[PDB]
Parts: sequence; structure tokens; C-alpha cells
Amino acid sequence: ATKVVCVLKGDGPVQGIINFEQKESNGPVKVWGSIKGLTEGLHGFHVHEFGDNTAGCTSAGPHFNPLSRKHGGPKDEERHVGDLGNVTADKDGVADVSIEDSVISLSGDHCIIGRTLVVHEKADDLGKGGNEESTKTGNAGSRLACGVIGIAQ
Amino acid sequence: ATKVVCVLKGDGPVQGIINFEQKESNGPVKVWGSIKGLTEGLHGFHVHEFGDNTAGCTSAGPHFNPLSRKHGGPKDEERHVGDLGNVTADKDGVADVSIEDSVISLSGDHCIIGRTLVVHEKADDLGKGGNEESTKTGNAGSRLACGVIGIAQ
Ligand SMILES: *[Se]c1ccccc1C(=O)NCc1ccc(Cl)cc1
Ligand SMILES: *[Se]c1ccccc1C(=O)NCc1ccc(Cl)cc1
Ligand SMILES: [Zn+2]
Ligand SMILES: [Zn+2]
Ligand SMILES: [Zn+2]
Repeated sequence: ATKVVCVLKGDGPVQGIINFEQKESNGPVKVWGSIKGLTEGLHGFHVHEFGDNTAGCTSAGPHFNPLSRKHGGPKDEERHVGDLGNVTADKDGVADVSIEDSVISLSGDHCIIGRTLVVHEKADDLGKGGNEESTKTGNAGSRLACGVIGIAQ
Repeated sequence: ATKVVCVLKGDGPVQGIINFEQKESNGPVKVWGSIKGLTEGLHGFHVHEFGDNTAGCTSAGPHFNPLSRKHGGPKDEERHVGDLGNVTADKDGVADVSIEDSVISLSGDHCIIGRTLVVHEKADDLGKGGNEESTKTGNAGSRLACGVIGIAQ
């Protein structure tokens, strides 16, 4: 019943369309779509706090973290609301995104609408990388593409 | 105390940053910023319903119209919520945007977050143009630049 969309673009060749759908307010959000122009392997995939693209992906700020928790993977209890883990690109540089998440929402306090979806340079280590940066950003590095998360038909 | 932003980009050289700020949920929204690469004169300036830029500005859909009213100018009681009238570009193609609106909001049912801001090819006639199209789109024509309205710091 609620649908939102995000068009990912950046400075490089990284570009994608990501769809979100939530059938009930207390329910999981299905996240699906395609990103191309990635290097083979894992790329960190986060909702960032600000829907602000004024100076590219950098104005999106840190991980969307309304509950003031530490960084984790999508399937940890200890995670930022915006922690969607990694998408995986093949030798062709295509990541086929198919995620179900119960922590993000398309309504209420956990609502991601008007925030930024970012795909990262490197792998999110999901907070288990063994430095301080792991429990903040997960060491996923630079922002390759982003977009503001918007209300869909 | 609520701040949102929108980066306008399109198929052409039209580009802009537009800021929105609302001190209280019951209060007016101040809208300000700059757009460049416009032709001299009036350009229709609307919040459209969907924050969907999957196929450029066209996927934004019609005027944000949660109350099912006819098109008007910002000063009319009969207006779409998204009816922000016109911005005016000079010989230099720059529009200095300075608007105060009491109908848009950054919270509640009239909330523009996650919707699309669009600047148009032509003048919005503010519903007084004397055809049926005036009461729907205001005859402002093509979409030159748009962006999704996002949460700011
Ligand atoms: Se998303 C969200 C978070 C917190 C409070 C309210 C809301 C919300 O309901 N947003 C407005 C809206 C309107 C239509 C659609 Cl399809 C989605 C969201
Ligand atoms: Se107002 C609104 C419209 C569409 C989607 C969500 C919302 C919303 O209320 N989100 C909660 C919110 C809004 C602004 C800020 Cl700064 C924080 C949280
Ligand atoms: Zn990130
Ligand atoms: Zn995080
Ligand atoms: Zn209208």
C-alpha cells in the first residue's frame, strides 16, 4: 500500500533505481532494483540522515540513526535504522537488489522518506571489522551514487 | 526548526537549490534560493505529487493536490497544495526565489517532503487563463528541472 523510490546517481558511472514497498505500517519493507557500474563484490548500502544533495552525496551526512545505536548489519539488533548491509555486484558490475527489512519503515519515526540512499565504494563490514570506524560507518568508504527517497505512485 | 532542501536539475542547463524552513507546524514555510539557466520571465513553480524521478521530471505526476481542489495561484483559497505560482528570471536567466506560503507544510497531511519541486517552461497563469487546462496545470508547459524534496540539517 506504501511505495517509494530512489534514483541513485553520482560523479562516476554508478547508477541505479531502487524501489521500496510496505504493505502495512507494522510490516517489513521489500527493497528491490538494479545498480550498474560497480566493481565486483560487496558495496555498502545505507540510508543516510539528510535528503540533501547540495554538494553531491557528502551533504547526506551520517547513517540515519534516530535511536542513537552503533553501526551493524541489517540482521543485528545493534544497528542504525539505515543499516541495509551490502549489495553484491558481479563481474558485469551489476548488483541485483532484493532485500526485506523490518527496521526501516515508510511511516512513523523509522520513516526513510526524504532521506538519502547511498551505495558505497567498499564492503560494509557490518561493525565486525575490528576498528572503531567499523561501529560507526563499517569502513565502506566513499559514496559512489545516491538519491533522495521519494513517494511513488 | 524544520528545514528541507531541493536540488533542481533537468535535461537542459536549468539548475537550482531551493531551501524550505518552517519554525512551527502550524506556521508559514519560507522558501528561498536561486535557479539559473532560465529564459527571461515567469516560470511555473509547483510541488508535484510523486518524489519519483525514474523517467526524469515526467514521473513526478500532476500537482500535489491532497484536498482535490482546482489549480490556482498561491494567494487563492481554490489552489492545489503544490501551487507556488511563478518564479521570475531576469535577462541573466537567474530567478531569485523568495516565497512565504501558509498552505504547504513540512509536517502533517500537507507535507511536501519526498515529493517533487518542478520549475516549468512557461508562466503559470494561476488558473485565470480562460481554458480548462488553466484550472489543472495553469498552462506552464514542459518540466525544465526538478528534484525530490529532502530533509535537511
Ligand atoms: Se513517512 C512518515 C514518517 C513520520 C510521520 C509521518 C509520515 C508520513 O505519513 N508521511 C506522509 C506520506 C504521505 C503519503 C505517502 Cl504514500 C507516504 C508518506
Ligand atoms: Se512531513 C513528512 C512528509 C512525507 C514523509 C515523511 C514526513 C515526516 O514527517 N517525516 C518525519 C520527519 C520530518 C522532518 C524531520 Cl527534520 C525529521 C523527521
Ligand atoms: Zn554510508
Ligand atoms: Zn550504520
Ligand atoms: Zn496546480
